[PDB]
Amino acid sequence: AKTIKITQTRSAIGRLPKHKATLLGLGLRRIGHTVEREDTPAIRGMINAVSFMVKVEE
Amino acid sequence: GGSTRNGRDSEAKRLGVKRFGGESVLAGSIIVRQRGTKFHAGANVGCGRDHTLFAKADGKVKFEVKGPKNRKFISIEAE
Amino acid sequence: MLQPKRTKFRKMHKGRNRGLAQGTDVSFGSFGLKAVGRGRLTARQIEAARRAMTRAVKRQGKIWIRVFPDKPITEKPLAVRMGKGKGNVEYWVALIQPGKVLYEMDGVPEELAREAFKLAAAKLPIKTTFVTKTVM
Amino acid sequence: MFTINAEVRKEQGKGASRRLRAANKFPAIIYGGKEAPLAIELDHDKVMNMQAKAEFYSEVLTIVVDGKEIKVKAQDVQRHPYKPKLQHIDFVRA
Amino acid sequence: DKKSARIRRATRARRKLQELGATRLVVHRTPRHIYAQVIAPNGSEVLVAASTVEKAIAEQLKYTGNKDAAAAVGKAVAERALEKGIKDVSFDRSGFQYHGRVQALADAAREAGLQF
RNA sequence: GCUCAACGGAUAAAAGGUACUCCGGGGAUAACAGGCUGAUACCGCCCAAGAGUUCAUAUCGACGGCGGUGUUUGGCACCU
RNA sequence: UCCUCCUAAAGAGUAACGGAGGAGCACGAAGGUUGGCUAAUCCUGGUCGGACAUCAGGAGGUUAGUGCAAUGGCAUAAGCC
RNA sequence: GGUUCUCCCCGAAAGCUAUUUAGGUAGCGCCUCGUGAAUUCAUCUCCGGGGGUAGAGCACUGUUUCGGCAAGGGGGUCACUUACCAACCCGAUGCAAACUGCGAAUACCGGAGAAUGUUAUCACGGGAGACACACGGCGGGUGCUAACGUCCGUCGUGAAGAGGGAAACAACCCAGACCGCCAGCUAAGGUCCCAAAGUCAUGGUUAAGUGGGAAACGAUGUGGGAAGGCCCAGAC
RNA sequence: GCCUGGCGGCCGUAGCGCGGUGGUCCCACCUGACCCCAUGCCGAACUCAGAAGUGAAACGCCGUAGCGCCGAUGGUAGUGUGGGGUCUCCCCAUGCGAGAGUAGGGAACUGCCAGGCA
Ligand SMILES: [Mg+2]
Ligand SMILES: [Mg+2]
Ligand SMILES: [Mg+2]
Ligand SMILES: [Mg+2]
Ligand SMILES: [Mg+2]
Ligand SMILES: [Mg+2]
Ligand SMILES: [Mg+2]
Ligand SMILES: [Mg+2]
Ligand SMILES: [Mg+2]
Ligand SMILES: [Mg+2]
Ligand SMILES: [Mg+2]
Ligand SMILES: [Mg+2]
Ligand SMILES: [Mg+2]
Ligand SMILES: [Mg+2]
Ligand SMILES: [Mg+2]
Ligand SMILES: [Mg+2]
Ligand SMILES: [Mg+2]
Ligand SMILES: [Mg+2]
Ligand SMILES: [Mg+2]
Ligand SMILES: [Mg+2]
Ligand SMILES: [Mg+2]
Ligand SMILES: [Mg+2]
Ligand SMILES: [Mg+2]
Ligand SMILES: [Mg+2]
Repeated sequence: AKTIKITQTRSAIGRLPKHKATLLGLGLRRIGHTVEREDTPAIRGMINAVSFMVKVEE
Repeated sequence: GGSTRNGRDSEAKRLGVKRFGGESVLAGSIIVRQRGTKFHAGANVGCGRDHTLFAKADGKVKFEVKGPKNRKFISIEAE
Repeated sequence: MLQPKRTKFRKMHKGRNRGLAQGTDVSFGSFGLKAVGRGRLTARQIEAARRAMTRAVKRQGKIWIRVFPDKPITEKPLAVRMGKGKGNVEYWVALIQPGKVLYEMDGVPEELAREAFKLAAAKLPIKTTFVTKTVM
Repeated sequence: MFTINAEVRKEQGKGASRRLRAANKFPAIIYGGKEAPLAIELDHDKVMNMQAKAEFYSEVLTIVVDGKEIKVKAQDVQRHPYKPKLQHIDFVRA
Repeated sequence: DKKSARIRRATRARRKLQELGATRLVVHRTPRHIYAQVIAPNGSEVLVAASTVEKAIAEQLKYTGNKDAAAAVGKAVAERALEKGIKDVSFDRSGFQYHGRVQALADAAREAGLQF
């Protein structure tokens, strides 16, 4: 499709287990990971869930 | 005077919808002690002596509201 | 002092006091006194405030009471350990939200109702303001 | 009579209304008649003084907008609980 | 009044039959006529019917509204149901006592061959 | 066939004193003192019916309300 | 020890020497089935009879009833013969 | 109370139930090792589902104020009167953990789909430890919406996590330490000196060392905005 | 095409109230009841044998907005996630978004079988 870049930016220590599971599903491991994921509504929902800490490039 | 002395083990309220147990007659799909708002829809076998609903053989569990007084029934789609 | 004639239950949970008041309009009288903050309001306070304005106007006009002490407040004795059941009711209170109208008056001039409500506010613990009947 | 200048809103909801009220304005709705209802915004400072007069709810207002001249009548008002402010106004076409 | 009481009487069986899911022979009795019809398990479509308001049956009796006419109508229903092939119907009294004219019709059908 | 009701039921079968006391432990738990709190107590202030012949505030001040201290009676059991 | 409600945060579960009440039974019919029936309360009229007994009619439509505390149910009646 | 050499990997709990039990012990919940197994398990999108909490409301159960009509009761004669009170009903106005003719957001159960995750899921077997928790946020009971009080639900941290900030300061904010570098970029927080980095730029406000503790209430402190009475034919 | 009866779908926009209207057929009243059957007494109900008479009651249909009922748009309350403040309570970004009330709607719709009337 078009794909998009997702960077973790902030840390996940005092975050909720659901948010940590969202990060795991997105595949982000540390700060500044900059992973690439296909742009689909499910990925958009995952991004929106933790938008307060992730940064999107497109 | 006097406190504590509260009953224990209020059992259960809701045990599933759709093909959650499915197989055989099951023993859920009912709020025990309820009767009202949970009636047998014919598709599932009637209540037990303690007002417990259960299935016939198989199928999905569905809830509907129909008939006078707008009472809610539980039916099962045979498959 | 005002309190219910009979009580379905003699003790009640503490509960919280959140949100805005429901009755915020001058309905019965022509002038009203309405709260701006939140807090408790005891029967003794209501009674003293009532006397304030009632004697301020002596014999003139009519006065309404919008609030009413509904929930009881308990308190255990002085030298008593914690626990051993809940305390005993000591007085009745009314929970009031900001914007709640407390008292109203009809048959008095504005220039006198203002002073009567000033005197009543002096007694009341929560801060209040003067409002007019106006229209819808 | 009374003439009130209004602008058509472009974003509706709790946050938008709160921002409008922070900007010394307030939303209102014009409905009734046969046309579809439309939401507008008015200025609090000018509308409050005009509403203070008891004729505002008596005679027919004139909601002047970009060339429509709807001349509606005031139907309902929602005010702030504990201060002299206006939260919302419902107008019915007449 | 009387009709409402009859419906109240008949409701329980009326819907117990649908819970069991079976074709039901429903009979409606009036002082002047009598009707019977076979209702499908879903309760929406009629498979067979017969009464004393038609030219046939009613033109070959003394007076519609007696046990003889009830027996004639029962014979008609039984024969037509057999023609259609439907069998194993559940008779319902529809709030009437089973001993009166409704005793006939039912007796006539079961002797005709309908599996009461 | 058990009010084994201390109701998962130490025996079929069972009460007290120790200031003459003793052992193993505990600040996991009280008494003295410290700590937190400030209901109560002490001090201050707000309104002002009234007393003061007249006159609210020279001096007091009802019905009510808001604070300060850590200072009595209390609460907690954080240290020993 | 057991049962009902709230606390209990709209699945279940959830503590305090928290807030309120009950149980340690009863029935050989108060069980089964068939047939049938529908309440409280008020108003009008009528000997004893009246605020209230019984009778007739009309309002009302479950505010009645359930072997027993509370909750949830029950007109199809789980209520009455 | 004490329990003696080294390194590597993983890594808890202070809960439920029972207990002549409460600082003990047992089963389960949680940890580790081994074997086996299905697309199992987690996040997101869509679809189906029950609810009665927040909120709201007053038809019901209770309570509450005003107004109207008006049974009934009562003072004052022997059959009238009423400066008396008041049921039901109607209109308006509030309140409820043990009220509901309404009703979310979340959470939970089930189904389908993509991606991602060292199977993260389940079953069996060997070994355990643990059942004194603490504080902070949110929802509550109790207490005085007092306590570094106490008792629950859920999340985070400490316990068992070093480092940077809050002065000092387990439990607060940022952030998870394999080892070395006299290397670069950042987070919270900061840039006059102590002490690393703006005596940076533009537009305002404060005169109080306010900043750098504390309320009801009081006041021609001072900045800003929208209106009113009065008016140079003479205003204060 | 209508009108009527029976069995259903749906479960108040489907109800109630007020006015009008219907008898060829159907329906209900309606006559008698030594019998089948029955009344805690009563052909009131149930039941049987009929068709002299009437649409009065009941029932069906039509009109009517008095009540019941349904009900937007907008605003408000609440709330998940993230952040903040004088923090017993609130605010900001974002997502969800009531209840009540207002305008308004509203005198149901529909399937099968049978009969009267073309
Ligand atoms: Mg025990
Ligand atoms: Mg001695
Ligand atoms: Mg010793
Ligand atoms: Mg200690
Ligand atoms: Mg001490
Ligand atoms: Mg002390
Ligand atoms: Mg402790
Ligand atoms: Mg010490
Ligand atoms: Mg629950
Ligand atoms: Mg929950
Ligand atoms: Mg637990
Ligand atoms: Mg029984
Ligand atoms: Mg029966
Ligand atoms: Mg029975
Ligand atoms: Mg590790
Ligand atoms: Mg233990
Ligand atoms: Mg509430
Ligand atoms: Mg413990
Ligand atoms: Mg704990
Ligand atoms: Mg603690
Ligand atoms: Mg330890
Ligand atoms: Mg640390
Ligand atoms: Mg330091
Ligand atoms: Mg200072």
